[PDB]
Amino acid sequence: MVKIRLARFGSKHNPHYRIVVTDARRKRDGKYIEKIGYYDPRKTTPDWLKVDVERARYWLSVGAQPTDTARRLLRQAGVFRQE
Amino acid sequence: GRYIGPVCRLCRREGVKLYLKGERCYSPKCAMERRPYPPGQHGQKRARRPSDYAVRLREKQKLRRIYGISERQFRNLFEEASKKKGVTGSVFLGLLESRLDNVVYRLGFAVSRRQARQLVRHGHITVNGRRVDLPSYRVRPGDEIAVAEKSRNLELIRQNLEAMKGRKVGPWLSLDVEGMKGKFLRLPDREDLALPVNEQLVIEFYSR
Amino acid sequence: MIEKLRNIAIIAHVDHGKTTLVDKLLQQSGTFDSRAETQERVMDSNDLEKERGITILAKNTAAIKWDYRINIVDTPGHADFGGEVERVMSMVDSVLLVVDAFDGPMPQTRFVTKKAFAYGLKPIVVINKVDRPGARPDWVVDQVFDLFVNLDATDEQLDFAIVYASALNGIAGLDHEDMAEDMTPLYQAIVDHVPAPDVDLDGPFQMQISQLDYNSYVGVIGIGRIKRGKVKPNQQVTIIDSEGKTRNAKVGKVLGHLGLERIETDLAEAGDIVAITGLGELNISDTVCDTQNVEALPALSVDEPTVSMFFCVNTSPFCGKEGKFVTSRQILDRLNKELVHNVALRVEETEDADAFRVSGRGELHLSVLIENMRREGFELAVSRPKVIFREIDGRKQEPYENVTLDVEEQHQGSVMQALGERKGDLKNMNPDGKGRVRLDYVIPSRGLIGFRSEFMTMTSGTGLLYSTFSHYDDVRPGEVGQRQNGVLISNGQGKAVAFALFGLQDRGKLFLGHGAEVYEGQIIGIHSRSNDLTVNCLTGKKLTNMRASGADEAVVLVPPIRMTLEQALEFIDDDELVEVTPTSIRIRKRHLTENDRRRANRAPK
Amino acid sequence: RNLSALKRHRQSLKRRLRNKAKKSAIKTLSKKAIQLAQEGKAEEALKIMRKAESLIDKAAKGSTLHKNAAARRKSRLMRKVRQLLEAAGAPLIGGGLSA
Amino acid sequence: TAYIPGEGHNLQEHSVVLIRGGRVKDLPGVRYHIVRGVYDAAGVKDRKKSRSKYGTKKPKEA
RNA sequence: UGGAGAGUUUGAUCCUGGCUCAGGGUGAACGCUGGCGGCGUGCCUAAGACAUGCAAGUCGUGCGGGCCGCGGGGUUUUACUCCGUGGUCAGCGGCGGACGGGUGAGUAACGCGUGGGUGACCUACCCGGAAGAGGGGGACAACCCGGGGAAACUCGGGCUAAUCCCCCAUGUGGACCCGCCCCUUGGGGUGUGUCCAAAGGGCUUUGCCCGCUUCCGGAUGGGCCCGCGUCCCAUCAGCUAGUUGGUGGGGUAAUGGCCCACCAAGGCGACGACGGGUAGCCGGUCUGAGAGGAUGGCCGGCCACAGGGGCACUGAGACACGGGCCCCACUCCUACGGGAGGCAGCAGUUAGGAAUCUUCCGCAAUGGGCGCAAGCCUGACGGAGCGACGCCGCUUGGAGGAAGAAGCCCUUCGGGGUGUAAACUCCUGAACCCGGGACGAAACCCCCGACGAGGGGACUGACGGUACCGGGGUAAUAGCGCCGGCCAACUCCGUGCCAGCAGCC
Ligand SMILES: Nc1nc2c(ncn2[C@@H]2O[C@H](COP(=O)(O)OP(=O)(O)CP(=O)(O)O)[C@@H](O)[C@H]2O)c(=O)[nH]1
Repeated sequence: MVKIRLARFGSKHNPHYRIVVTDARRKRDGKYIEKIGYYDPRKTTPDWLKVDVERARYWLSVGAQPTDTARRLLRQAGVFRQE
Repeated sequence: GRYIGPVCRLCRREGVKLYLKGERCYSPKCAMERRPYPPGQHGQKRARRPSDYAVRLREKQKLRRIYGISERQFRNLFEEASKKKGVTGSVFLGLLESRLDNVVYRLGFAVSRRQARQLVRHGHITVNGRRVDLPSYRVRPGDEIAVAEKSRNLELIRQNLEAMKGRKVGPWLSLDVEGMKGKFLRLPDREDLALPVNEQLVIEFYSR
Repeated sequence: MIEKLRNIAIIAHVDHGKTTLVDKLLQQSGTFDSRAETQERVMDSNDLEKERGITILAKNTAAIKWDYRINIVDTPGHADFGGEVERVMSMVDSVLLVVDAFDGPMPQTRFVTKKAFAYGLKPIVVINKVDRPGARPDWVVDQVFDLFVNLDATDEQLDFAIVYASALNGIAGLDHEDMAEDMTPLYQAIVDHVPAPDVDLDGPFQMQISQLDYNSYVGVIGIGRIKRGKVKPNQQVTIIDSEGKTRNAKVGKVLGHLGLERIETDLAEAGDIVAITGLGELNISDTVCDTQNVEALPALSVDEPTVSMFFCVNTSPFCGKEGKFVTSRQILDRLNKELVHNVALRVEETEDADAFRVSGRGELHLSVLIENMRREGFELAVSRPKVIFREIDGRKQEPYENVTLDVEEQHQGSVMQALGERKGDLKNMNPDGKGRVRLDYVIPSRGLIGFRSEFMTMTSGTGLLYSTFSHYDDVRPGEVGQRQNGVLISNGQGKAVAFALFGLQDRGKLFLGHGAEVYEGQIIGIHSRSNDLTVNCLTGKKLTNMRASGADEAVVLVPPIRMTLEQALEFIDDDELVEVTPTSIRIRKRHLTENDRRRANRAPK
Repeated sequence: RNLSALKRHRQSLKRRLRNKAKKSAIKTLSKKAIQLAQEGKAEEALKIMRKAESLIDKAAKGSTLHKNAAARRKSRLMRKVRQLLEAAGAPLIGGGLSA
Repeated sequence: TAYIPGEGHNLQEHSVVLIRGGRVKDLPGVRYHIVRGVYDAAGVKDRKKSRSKYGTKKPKEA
C-alpha cells in the first residue's frame, strides 16, 4: 500500500523520524516516493515537528494511507481539522 | 595522557620559560632560572645545525607543548583554520586560545594550564548555565563561566580567586574577580597574545 | 534429592567382564534392539576395550526401586594408564569387583581395589562367567576373602557384596545358582547395600569436575561429582587453583549416554555442568562451585605413575612423508593437548628439542598413546629419552632406588636374578613372617628402562616397585644393556630382494620382506649373536638369461616375524628410535650410517 | 521441520487442474469450430463460433484468460470463421460476427 | 627463500613459523623473511632494546 | 582559499634516465603494550561443508466440521442429541508468502549510469466516478468405513458447509469481428451482430458497517524499447544457419526470430570485429594543489544466483530462498523395497587462513502481514554483549618542595649528568559508595458529537534503576618506534669482516 509513515534518522539512541511517503515495500528506510515533514519524540528543539500540511493533503488525496501513529501526527499537525 | 613528567625539565628543553609549571619554574629556578640551557646528558654541548626542519618542527613543537592539548587535535583545528578561509595562521592561533581548558587558565582562575585543565575535568566550572568539564570544550563566541557552585569554597579556590583580585586580562578576556566570573568577548587576536612564537614556521612545517 | 544418588564403580583388570557391568543391565535402559554393545564406549575399541571410562547413569530401576545411582565406575584395566581409575574415588561410594568363577581374580585387578583399599568403600564382589562349567564358585569366594584378611577393610568382612553374576543375565548377585533370570536381585544387592553420600541438602554448588571432554558442538563437558549446590547457570561459577571464574552455560549429566543438560542440579549425582565457562579449560584438580565463600576444595589427588618414553622428530631421510604432521610444531601441539585429559600421563621436557620423556603408568599405557598417534597421522620414534652422565669428572652420578614386589616366594629367585645381573644391588631385602619380602635394589635409570615390562612378566602383575635416586654416581664401569642378539641394520635405501635376503637368512631372524625398500640405519631383523652388522641386497641379483635352462632351484623365504610395537620397541637398547607412522612402524639406530656409529664409539679411555 | 503453506501447493493442484481443463476446452472447441467453417457448414460453424466466444470469456472470468487473453482468442476466432466461410457461402447465422 | 632473522634460533624441517616478508639484499632470493614467535620459532632470548620485531615482550626488570 | 622535495651512477663537474625515500589512505594481520566511554564497526579464503535453536502467518464479520470446558436440559433414567457459548485442532475458503533477510560466484550486458521511449502493455491490499448485486445446481477435505506400508506417506468406499466451483436471468459496461468519422504506427465516439458480470458476514439491525460484480480513472509499482557513456591483450582476423532480413505464423500483459514454416540471402568487423583474460555497474568513497589516479562492502540504488544443472503450475505478481517436479554431486535413515535433507537469513559448528563477535533481552519505539477492531505473526528492528577494527572524547593527576639527595650515566676525576624529576606539605579528587531517576509513547482503545470534524478520558518502554542529578568518596595504568646520512635526537662499554643491522647509500 501507498503510505505515509516515518523513517528513523539519527544514530545510537537518537531517532528523529522522516515523515515521508513510500510504498510498504522499501524498508522503513528505503528510498521514499517522497519527503514530507519531520518529527522527534524525545523533543529537544522547540521545533520538534514540521508536518507539511499541504503535501499532507495533496498526497493524501488518492489512497495515501498513513501509519496510524502517522495519521495522529498529521491530524495534530492540523491537516485533519475538518472546520 | 596529556603528557606528564618532569616538565621544568622542558623549562630547560625549549628555553622560552616553560616556567609554565605555574609559579617557581616561573621565579628563581627552572631553566627560566638556573642552568637556563637545553637539559640532558649533553645539554651543555655546544649545539650544531638547525635543519630548516629543526626550525619548523621546533616552533610547531614548543608551541603545541606549552598548551597541554593533543598534537593530533591541534593539527585538526589547524586544518580548520586552513579549510575555513582566513590566514589559518591567525584563525588557528585564536582557536588555540578559545579552548575551554585554554581559558580555564587564561583567566586567572587557574595558575597553570595543567591545574586549569584539571579543575575543568573536576567540575567547578560555570558554563553559560550550570557547567561543563571538558578541558577542551571551546568557548563559543565569548561566554561566561567561573568558580561553579560548591567550588567557591576550596582552599585553592582561595589561593587563586583570592591572591588574584588585582591585575586585568586581555582585550578578549573579561575578568570579573567579583562573583568569581570570567566572560569571553571575541577571537583573541595576534597582538593580545604575548607568548612569543610566529606561525608560518609551524604551518609550513605541516604542509604536505 | 541428593539423598538418593548412588554412584559406584565396577573395578576390573586383565579380565573378564568389564562392562559388561555398566551395559547389559539395560532393561532397564534402552528401547529394544539391537546393540546392546557397544558398550559403550567408545571409539576404536576393537582389539581391546580399556581406558575412556564414564559413566553409567540411566534411570534404570530393577525394579526395587531406586536407591539411587547407579552412577559410578565402571572402569577396567589393564591400566593403562596405571591408575586413571583414581578419578573414581572422588565420587563413587562403592566398588563392583567382578571376578571370574573359573580362576578368580587377576593381578590387573589387584590395583583398582588396592588403590582404594585404605577405604572407605565396601567393595562389591561380583563373580561372573559362572554360567559356564569349569569354574568353582564356592572356592572363589574363599580366595576373594583373603584379599582383605591381609590388608583389612576393615568392615570387609563385607565384602557383601559377594556376587557371581551369569552370562544369561543371572547375575548372582548374591550368588548361585540362576538368579532368575538375573535382572531383579543385583539391583537390591546394591541400593539396600549402598548409602547416600553425605551431600549438602543446601548451600552452594560443590561439583568437582573430576574428568572432562569436548564435542564438535556440545562444547566442553564438565564431568564430576557434585559436593554442594546445584545446578543451573549462568550464573557464573568458580574454578580451583585459580579464579574460576566468569560464568557458565549448561550442563549435560549422565542420563545414560548424554548429552542432556540436567534440568536442575544439586549434588550427590555425578553431573557435569557445561557452557560455563566455555570449557576453558579443564583440570581435574580444582573445585568448581558457587562464587567463592570460599575456597578451596580437594583433592588432587594422584597421577604420578612412572615410565618414560623420550620423543623427537623423524628428522630422518625418508620423505615426506606420513601425512602432514611430523615436524616439532605439529608434535608439540599434540603433547600439550594430552596434558589435559590424561590423568596418569606425565610429559617432561628433555634436552634434544626433538625429544620428550613421556612418563606414563604401565608399560602398555604408553602404547595406547602411541597407537592412537598413528591412526591420527604422526610418525614418531621410541622411546627414547636417555640420561646424562654426570657430574662430571666423573662417571655417571645418577641416583639409585629399588623396591621389592611381593612375593609370594614364587619369584624370589626370578627377580633376584635380573636385579643382581644388572648390578641391581639389593641394598636390603626386608622380609616378613607373612610370606612375601621386599627387595630394594639401588638401580639406576640406565638399568631400570624396560625393566617394568619384563618385571610384570616375572611376578605376573602381582609385583610393584618404583625408585628415584640416592646420589649421582658415574655409571660404574659396566654397561646396563645393551641387549642380546645384535640388531640387523641396512646399508642403504632401496627394496627387499629375495636374492638379497636369501643369502644371510639363517643368521637370525628378519623384519621386512620384499620388495621392501628400506634405508640406512633401519633395522631389518636380529643377528644370531650379539654383534651388529649392516648387510645389503636388492639384488637379489642377478638377471638373467640366456642361457639357458631348465634347472633349477627356487629359494623361498619366511615373512615376519613382524610386529608388534608392543614387540619391537623394547627390542632397542642403545639408540634405535622406533620411527612410527600413521600406517607403519620402523626401527633404526640413533646413527643410520654405519661408519657414523663408530664415531660415537669411540670407547676408551 | 514443519510449515503450513503446503496449502498453496494443494491448491495449485486444484486450481491448476481446473484452469487447464478449461483452457483445453476453449482450445479444442475453437478448433472444432475452425473445422466446421472449413468444411463449409457456415451456419453451424458459426453456432460454434458462439459456444466458443462464450467459453473464451467464461475463461475471461477467472485467471485462465486475462488482460487481452480472451481478446486475441476471439479476434482470431471470428476472423477465421469468416475467412474459412469465404469460399462463397453466406454468413448464415452471422450472429457472433456482426454485419 | 626468506631470511631467518633474530640473533638466536632453531626450527628444523618440521618447524612452522612465518613470514611477514621482507627483501634482504646481500643474498638474492631472500624476498621475504620470518618473524620471531610465529607459532613455532620463539624470540631473541636475553635481548633488551627494540624487541617487537625480533619479537620478545618486555622483561619485568627483575 | 590552493601545488616544499632528500638519496642516488666521477678522482671532483654538468646532464637523461632507473631505481630509493619522505607523507597520505585502508571492513588488515602480527610484534609489543591495554585504563573509561562514546559511536561507526565487525568472512574481505572452503560461494565448502554444517548439530542445533528462532527466522511468516493471520482471519469463525468466510465455511462445515471434530476434541475440550462452562452453562442447559433434555429423556425417569435408559440416552447422547441438540443448544448457547469461551475455545482448541485441523480440514477447507481468502489475503501475505515475489519487500522485508543474503551474498556477488556468475555477469563486458541498455546489466548498469545516464538521459529519453511505449499507435505493441499491467499492477490485487488505497482514493475517484458510474452501473450492477436478481433465480437454479454442485464438489472435495473435515468424519466414518474400508485397505497397502517401518516410515514416509498413503490407495478404494460412503454423506456434508461456505465469501469454492458450475448453470439462468439483469448490463450502466466490457471483449471480438466488422462498419464509419475524428486521428494518427494497436489513440478517440459511435453504428449493425455476438460473448461475459457478480458470494456473503456481523451487529443498537430493517438498516449501520467488512466485503462482491462491470467498466473509465488516479496515485503507484513494474514490463519491452532506444541514444550516449560503462576494463587489459591484436603473438586473439578474419567473424556469421535463425544467422541478415522479408511473408505469414505461435507464444506471451503486448513488442521481437522470443519459438516456427516458407522465402530472399544478406548480416559483422580495426570508428577491433570473432577469441582470450579480467568483472556485480553506480550514487558514491581515499587520493591528489591539480586535470588526473584508485576504488565503489558496512548506507542506498539498479542488477544476478541461490549446493550446481534444468522446468513449470500456481497466478494481479516468480519461474519463486526458508514453495513445487526432474538430473548431478552431497548427506542421513530403513524391515534395502524404499523415504528425508540445502543457514550466499538471525545467533551458532568444523574445515580454510594472517583472518572476522553473540547459539543475548526486548516488539516498549519505527517497521511490515492477516485482523471489522482485540490482537495475532515478525532473530526487519530497537538495543544489548564482545573485538584497538576504526573514528571522537577522557583520564593514572595539580601545586609549591635542593645550587640540588640517594643512586646509576659521563668524568680531561675539577666537575658534568638524569632532576624538581622523585622525597615532603596542601590539594584536587578517577575507580569505587548512598538517594532519587528520564524522554524516550504516543498511538490502535473509553466517552462526547453524524462511529466523521474536533474534543476530554483510559492504557502500555528488555536500554535502566544504568543514563542522568544529587550527596558520598582514595589519588589511581604506560608505552612503543627511533637515535650514520636522507631526519630529529649523544656519550661509556662490549664488540673487532664470527656476530649483525639495511629503504636506500
Ligand atoms: N558366557 C559368558 N560370557 C561372558 C560373561 N561375561 C563376559 N563374557 C565374555 O567374555 C568376554 C569378556 O567380557 P567383557 O566384560 O567384555 O570384558 P571386559 O572386562 O569389559 C574388558 P577387560 O577384561 O580388559 O576389563 C566378552 O567378550 C564376553 O563375550 C558371562 O557372564 N558369561
